[PDB]
Amino acid sequence: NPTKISILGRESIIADFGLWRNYVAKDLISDCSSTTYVLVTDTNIGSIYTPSFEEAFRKRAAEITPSPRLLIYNRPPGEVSKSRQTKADIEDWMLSQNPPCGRDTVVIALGGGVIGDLTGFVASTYMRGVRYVQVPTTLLAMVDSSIGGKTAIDTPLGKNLIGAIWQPTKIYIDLEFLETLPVREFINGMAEVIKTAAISSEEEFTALEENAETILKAVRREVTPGEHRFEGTEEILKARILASARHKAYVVSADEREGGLRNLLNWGHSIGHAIEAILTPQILHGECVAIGMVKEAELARHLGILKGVAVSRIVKCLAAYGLPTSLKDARIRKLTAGKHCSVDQLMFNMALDKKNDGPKKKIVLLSAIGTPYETRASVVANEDIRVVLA
Amino acid sequence: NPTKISILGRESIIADFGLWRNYVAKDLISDCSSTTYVLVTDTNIGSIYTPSFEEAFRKRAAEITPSPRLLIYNRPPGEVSKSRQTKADIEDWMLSQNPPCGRDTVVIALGGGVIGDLTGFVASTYMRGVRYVQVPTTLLAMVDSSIGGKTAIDTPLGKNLIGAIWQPTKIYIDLEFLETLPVREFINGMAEVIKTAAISSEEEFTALEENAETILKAVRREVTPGEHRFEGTEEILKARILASARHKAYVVSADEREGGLRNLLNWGHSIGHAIEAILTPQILHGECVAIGMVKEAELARHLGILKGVAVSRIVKCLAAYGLPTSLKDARIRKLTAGKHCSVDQLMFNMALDKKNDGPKKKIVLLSAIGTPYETRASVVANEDIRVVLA
Ligand SMILES: NC(=O)c1ccc[n+]([C@@H]2O[C@H](COP(=O)([O-])OP(=O)(O)OC[C@H]3O[C@@H](n4cnc5c(N)ncnc54)[C@H](O)[C@@H]3O)[C@@H](O)[C@H]2O)c1
Ligand SMILES: NC(=O)c1ccc[n+]([C@@H]2O[C@H](COP(=O)([O-])OP(=O)(O)OC[C@H]3O[C@@H](n4cnc5c(N)ncnc54)[C@H](O)[C@@H]3O)[C@@H](O)[C@H]2O)c1
Ligand SMILES: O=C(O)[C@]1(O)C[C@H](CP(=O)(O)O)[C@@H](O)[C@H](O)C1
Ligand SMILES: O=C(O)[C@]1(O)C[C@H](CP(=O)(O)O)[C@@H](O)[C@H](O)C1
Ligand SMILES: [Cl-]
Ligand SMILES: [Zn+2]
Ligand SMILES: [Zn+2]
Repeated sequence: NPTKISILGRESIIADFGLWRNYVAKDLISDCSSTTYVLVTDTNIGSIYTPSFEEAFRKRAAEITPSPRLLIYNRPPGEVSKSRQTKADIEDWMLSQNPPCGRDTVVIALGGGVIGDLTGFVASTYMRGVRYVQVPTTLLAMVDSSIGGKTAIDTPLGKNLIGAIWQPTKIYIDLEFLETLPVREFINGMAEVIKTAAISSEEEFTALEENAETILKAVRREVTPGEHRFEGTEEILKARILASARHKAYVVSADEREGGLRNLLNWGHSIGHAIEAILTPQILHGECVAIGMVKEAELARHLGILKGVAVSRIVKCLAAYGLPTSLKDARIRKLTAGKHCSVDQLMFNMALDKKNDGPKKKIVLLSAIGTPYETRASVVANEDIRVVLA
Repeated sequence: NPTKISILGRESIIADFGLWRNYVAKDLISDCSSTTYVLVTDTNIGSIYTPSFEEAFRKRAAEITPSPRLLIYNRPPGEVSKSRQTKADIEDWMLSQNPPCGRDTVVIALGGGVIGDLTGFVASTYMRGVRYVQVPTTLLAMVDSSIGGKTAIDTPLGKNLIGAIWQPTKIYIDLEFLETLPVREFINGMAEVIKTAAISSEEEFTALEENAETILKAVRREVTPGEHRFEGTEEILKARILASARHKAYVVSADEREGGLRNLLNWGHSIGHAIEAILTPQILHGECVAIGMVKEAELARHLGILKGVAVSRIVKCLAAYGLPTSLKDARIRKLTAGKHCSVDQLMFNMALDKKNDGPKKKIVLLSAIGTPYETRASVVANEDIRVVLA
């Protein structure tokens, strides 16, 4: 029943329904033995999911002597917490405990990419490094952010500029968390799923095109007492998620510290992050990546690398899931009331892209749905980039 | 003429006289090819040594097209800079350049352990990691801090609580920097040399006992125009330094992330760091380690592990170099005018020691000069520690 996926030579990804309720606590106490467990989550999630876990935990810790402690930290939800200040706050709190959290500490990231990125980075530098596990609660985290070990905080200048590669000891993907995920967040996560399919398999991309309606309806439907939101589409949903997770695992395993191949997971992100730096926190990450994918596909077509028919196909697939495909989208306009991305500000933000080689900007170019132009991001001239943003 | 030492499977340590003047710039441009070099140093050192390097640099960069840039950052000297604030300042400055410093950036740490620790930590998390090289300018850095890859900042609660293991690409040990080192700093560095000898070789320790007078006199002597401070003792000095560097390299190579053997380099540091947290910045690191070594040797004798004659021998060797051997030392008293280390405050600081296993404090115990009790720090009861501090 539990699907296991290996990454970087270790079988650390465990995926199934109900792992949180009756699996994680027990597995932690045995595979990640420690005297101190630190749970980091945000206030939205904390109130919904920590209770049953404290219980399951005490039940399993009782067996052990001396019994391990569980310390909980609740942070403000949203991109605002991915900051230097929040990192320092969690550190100081951990160092303040009695006794202080030491190097045997096991940190638990219970949440989406904001909590995962922040918690992973704290873990990576706490007394120079402690173990942590990821428990993704959003669709975006399950399929992308919780896997791979990249952690980071933002700064006023831009996205993920300070961080570290620090692999989690375990990654628990419990599909049950999606039951309570808001519709906008769920759609936001599909952008990474679509991105992953587009750089790896025409087939998977086709599958996403064919299940759009079915998925979107289950997500927007009103659930009656007793039934589950994804009642008749669990198999479909699980397949789409594991397909994304597996491909990411293969890529991370082949180029952990991004010397080449890993650049591909950044498709749509060169333009997407430049946009996010300006529109956050009103506009989400997946929504910015969606616009970035269309713009980067256009750039590839502009360079004679990608077919125009391919671009239209990417746009319609994104539109089919409710994701924005341009800065002129209606929502973007109202949600970012009083915010505009000028071509120059965007070009400025792109000079901060971590894939850039010195002053040369690098972008992932698709030659076809499921086929990258190269197994790395390519050098593109500023002039060419400007024409696509105009 | 250039002595090379391997560490962690790489020949990265280069030691000789004059490397800074006519070796580093050229070696950087060829072995650490990049468009951006960032030099971090403090104000004391900057004014003395950066000038000739800018020159040597431009001379070697000229050959290259496009020519690489050299950006210089000058920080306030002292333990005060090893802070979160200074780390954020350097990061923001680097991200503010035009164009921004990217992932090809090569950071140069020109200074002692304060600059090395801070710069190494910045490098470790900048865009998730960039290359850096160490150019130790103090005796303590040459023989200890610049080697091994441990980086960190302090917090009000204590020493090196946040940091990372990040190995430098090169380590350049230019003995010429010692010409301008203040006497107190030089003596401060001997504490790490003595510590290294005591955990590895009775012979080396003996050598240190026999050259004390000769070394101390050269260090305190008034140098005439034209002559060098270490005129007739270069061979002696070089041997003592390389002996320390080599042993550290062996240990780091055997246990990089401190799972066991590396604990040994922390001899005198369990009590030494607890003292430093209180007496810094008035009292230096080596001075605190000196007191910590005597206290930890006493603890080992208390546990029936070390001979009393061995303790006296450690005390006399430290005294012979001018290092303090107790909190009652005259200097400590006047320099820390209005500061006292109570047994409880010290015990509190020791609960934050990174070697501790959960609530169990771990200390390195010597069974004899040159012979550790175990190849790791040992668990010691609080009661036993208290009797030695009383
Ligand atoms: N490290 C990586 O590899 C990586 C990969 C992609 C994206 N990211 C980062 O991920 C971040 C975005 O993450 P995200 O979209 O998961 O956002 P998030 O963590 O802020 O979670 C989205 C929202 O949903 C709430 N929520 C979470 N799970 C819920 C659940 N099951 N039920 C109800 N409410 C729930 C949260 O409180 C929050 O408000 C960005 O900062 C982005 O840069 C990082
Ligand atoms: N990372 C490690 O493995 C490690 C190992 C041991 C000690 N340390 C850390 O090292 C730090 C202490 O380092 P330090 O004693 O080198 O101090 P430091 O870097 O502050 O330098 C000491 C002083 O000498 C000046 N100076 C440096 N080189 C000079 C030179 N050649 N000529 C003239 N003036 C010079 C500096 O400006 C400063 O004022 C502590 O913070 C300690 O925790 C870290
Ligand atoms: O390598 C990865 O895992 C990513 O490219 C990492 C990026 C963030 P980065 O560009 O800051 O590395 C993320 O947004 C993307 O979805 C997946
Ligand atoms: O492992 C090391 O290199 C050290 O033990 C590292 C410590 C600092 P740490 O106890 O913070 O690791 C240092 O002071 C000591 O001289 C050498
Ligand atoms: Cl940090
Ligand atoms: Zn992303
Ligand atoms: Zn030390």
